[PDB]
Amino acid sequence: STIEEQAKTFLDKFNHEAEDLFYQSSLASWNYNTNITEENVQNMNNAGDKWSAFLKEQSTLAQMYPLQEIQNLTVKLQLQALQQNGSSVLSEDKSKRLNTILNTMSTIYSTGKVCNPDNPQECLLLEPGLNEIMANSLDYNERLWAWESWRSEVGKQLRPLYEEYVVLKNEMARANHYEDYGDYWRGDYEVNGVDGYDYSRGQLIEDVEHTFEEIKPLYEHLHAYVRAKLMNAYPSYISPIGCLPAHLLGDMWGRFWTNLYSLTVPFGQKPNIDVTDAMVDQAWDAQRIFKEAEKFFVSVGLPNMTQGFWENSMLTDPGNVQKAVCHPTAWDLGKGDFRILMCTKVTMDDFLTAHHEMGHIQYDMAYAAQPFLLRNGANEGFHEAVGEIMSLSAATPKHLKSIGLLSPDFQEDNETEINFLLKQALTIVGTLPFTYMLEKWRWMVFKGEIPKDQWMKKWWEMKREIVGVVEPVPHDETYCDPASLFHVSNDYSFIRYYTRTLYQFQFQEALCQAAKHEGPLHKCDISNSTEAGQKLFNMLRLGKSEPWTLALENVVGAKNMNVRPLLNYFEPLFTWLKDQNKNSFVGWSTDWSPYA
Amino acid sequence: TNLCPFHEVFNATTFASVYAWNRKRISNCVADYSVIYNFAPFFAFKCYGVSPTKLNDLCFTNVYADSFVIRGNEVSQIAPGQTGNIADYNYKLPDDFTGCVIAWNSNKLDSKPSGNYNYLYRLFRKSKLKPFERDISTEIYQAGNKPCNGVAGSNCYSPLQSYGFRPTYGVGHQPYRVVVLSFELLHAPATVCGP
Ligand SMILES: *[C@@H]1O[C@H](CO[C@@H]2O[C@@H](C)[C@@H](O)[C@@H](O)[C@@H]2O)[C@@H](O[C@@H]2O[C@H](CO)[C@@H](O)[C@H](O)[C@H]2NC(C)=O)[C@H](O)[C@H]1NC(C)=O
Ligand SMILES: *[C@@H]1O[C@H](CO)[C@@H](O)[C@H](O)[C@H]1NC(C)=O
Ligand SMILES: *[C@@H]1O[C@H](CO)[C@@H](O)[C@H](O)[C@H]1NC(C)=O
Ligand SMILES: *[C@@H]1O[C@H](CO)[C@@H](O)[C@H](O)[C@H]1NC(C)=O
Ligand SMILES: *[C@H]1O[C@H](CO)[C@@H](O)[C@H](O)[C@H]1NC(C)=O
Ligand SMILES: *[C@H]1O[C@H](CO)[C@@H](O)[C@H](O)[C@H]1NC(C)=O
Ligand SMILES: *[C@H]1O[C@H](CO)[C@@H](O)[C@H](O)[C@H]1NC(C)=O
Ligand SMILES: [Zn+2]
Repeated sequence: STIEEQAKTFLDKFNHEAEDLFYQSSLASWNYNTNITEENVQNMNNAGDKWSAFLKEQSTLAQMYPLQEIQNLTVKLQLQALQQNGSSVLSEDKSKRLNTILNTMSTIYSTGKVCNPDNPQECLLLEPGLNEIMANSLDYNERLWAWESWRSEVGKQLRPLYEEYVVLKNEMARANHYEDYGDYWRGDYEVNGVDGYDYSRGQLIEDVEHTFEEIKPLYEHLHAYVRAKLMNAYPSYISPIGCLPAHLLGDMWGRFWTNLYSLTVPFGQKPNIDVTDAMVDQAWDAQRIFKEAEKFFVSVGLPNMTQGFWENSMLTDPGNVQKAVCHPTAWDLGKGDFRILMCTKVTMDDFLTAHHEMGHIQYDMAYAAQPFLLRNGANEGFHEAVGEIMSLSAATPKHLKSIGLLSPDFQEDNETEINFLLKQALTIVGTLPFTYMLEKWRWMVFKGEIPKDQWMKKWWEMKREIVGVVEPVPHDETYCDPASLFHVSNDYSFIRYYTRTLYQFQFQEALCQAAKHEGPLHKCDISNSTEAGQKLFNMLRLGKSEPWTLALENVVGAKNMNVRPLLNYFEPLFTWLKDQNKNSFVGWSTDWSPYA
Repeated sequence: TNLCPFHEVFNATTFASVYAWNRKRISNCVADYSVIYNFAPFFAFKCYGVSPTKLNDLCFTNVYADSFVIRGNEVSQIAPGQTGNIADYNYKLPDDFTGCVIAWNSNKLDSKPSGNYNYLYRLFRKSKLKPFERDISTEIYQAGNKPCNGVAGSNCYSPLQSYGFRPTYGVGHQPYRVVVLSFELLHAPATVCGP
């Protein structure tokens, strides 16, 4: 019995005792998301506790068929998934303390309360309140007040407890046999064993830093244009020679620049395809919206949705009789059960979100034949890329003209197509440098390259070099600004979004080239193209059974990641930006403080 | 015709597990496959060795009845030349089979919201299954090289596992009631057939 015929079996019993327990937890979670009651919480707790106990028992029993003697890259990925001492390598008096740290951070972040330097009654929390005050306000002092108040009350009470998280998590990383906790998170991008497709853990460090170079010229021009358009909004507040205050970006932490469209609209006085009026005019409902989408995915050759989706999936808000969490989510309960939970309204945004979640179910359905442990995306940046390429395909005016949402003339003049490019760029181009900055900071605030006393002196120096923002008022060392973000306060990897963004455009260009599309890439609809659907499916099917390198190559033909596809998507906007930036200044000086 | 219980087999309150596999000798009246084509649409009607209508007009020496319920995606494994969990470790069909396979969904009858764990199938076997042969036994199966003494644990496993049917399962996992019929010839004179 080679340890390859004592691990072939073990996994056969795991695949059957895991499906039932995962299905029962998924059903309990779905029931709680249907009714928010007291019994449903108890059912969720029981199911989750049983599932976690089974996982822990199987993980403990696993480690027993050593790694070095298996030879079947597949029976070995499953062992990698099961053999893994996360937070069980620590002493019993340390794991509880770490869990207390995470629980305290989550509680502090969720129960935020700024209050006013005046009437001690109003105590605006995060959502809503602060998110609203940063979204639809044009004052300067008020936004500065909110920005400083959130990071003053919340920031101080989160570092003494972050400084102790950066010790225990690192020590655990040294125990499970890893270099560092950042190296722990850069682990799903690690592939070993197959010749010609390897990807070292430190290789991503170089790949990201090499891809952000071929972006600087576009982001720099976009930043210059945004600064020029923001001059008139805040006259005596921004200098042309250098950066933009970090509290004037329409988003609380600067993650997205979407709320600046109303201030930086290009050729305005020309609306964007909004078919919401036609929705009310032609009596459209959620069932018809989801029917329309099954029709898009049956055009590209991919399959229909089982009757179980139609019978067991809530699509409209029940009302005041029930309490449900209105949040678009695609559910894969397993054992042939697929559901989508969303409170649908007659809008174009919900029309696109339906396609997004429907693409999520088609991926999930694609790899249903794989073993339990491999039923996931190739990495953390493929599941959200084909949920968003379909939104781009559906948003095209040609697709909307083929289903009866626009009058069949709708002259596709170049005046209004550029307003769509800039708005679409304010959520893609404006978030990649922020993600790279945050991930680089977190990565080196672990390898010990930034000693504690310098945690918040390097941060505001990185945000003046990599991105174009500057703090409004000085922050001493006792603050902790990154912990104000949702992902930093919790334990979530943040580099997945950069990879998602750079993979979605590669997939889009590959599919459009496979569809014999002629013209600009942003005018591409992948409907009525069987070849494109077949090419995507040959990637959607594998899941984790093969390295993500081969999965990417099966569609784009490239061995690794690339930023060229995304700069080809933005060529007209880039040329126009160069055209209107001749009289302006491109670039920034890392020395203009909105506080001397 | 004497009306063999072709309506007591294809009509019962409860069947047996995948690994038991009951067997009545029927062979007592005139074949009445007309009702077989009736009684709800079928997921598969895959007679190998004869043709439907062609039947109700052939003298068979003995027609053995065999009954069990399996999941949807595993219905295709009841066929010659097929390798699978059911084929290798439960009921086997010979490569020279001649008969009919009748399967239809039974979600309303053999499913419960909590779960139906009364139907059992074997997963591991220290050898393969010969044609038309049963094997009932709970003897623990040893994976490693340390004998176990019939106790669960390290590289030690209990064979037969439970299904756990639920009404919300997909088409491939919903219960599918399957009846497979047998057709062999013997030196005895043929009497069990229609005029
Ligand atoms: C996708 O194709 C359908 C079906 O069109 C047929 O198949 C095409 C590949 C091509 O060969 C057509 O000539 C075929 O008729 C389109 O649905 C039709 O669209 C036309 C648009 O002029 C309309 O007149 C028909 O009534 C439609 N037929 C229907 C709805 O049953 C569909 O528009 C195509 N999608 C696009 C172009 O985005
Ligand atoms: C890996 O194991 C599976 C299951 O035993 C087997 O089917 C497969 O052929 C193996 N991979 C190869 C090609 O060695
Ligand atoms: C898919 O769904 C559409 C609309 O529900 C239906 O008309 C069509 O027959 C289905 N096609 C297949 C192959 O299931
Ligand atoms: C759009 O096309 C016109 C016609 O050639 C051209 O003059 C103009 O510069 C282009 N740009 C816009 C959007 O005005
Ligand atoms: C809550 O709502 C679900 C869905 O309609 C229903 O099936 C269930 O019986 C309800 N439970 C309670 C708490 O009444
Ligand atoms: C962690 O679990 C035990 C703890 O002693 C150890 O023997 C085992 O090798 C470790 N698992 C790993 C690092 O794969
Ligand atoms: C037996 O029960 C089945 C299932 O309800 C029914 O369709 C059939 O007519 C019955 N016939 C008998 C009594 O054999
Ligand atoms: Zn999504």
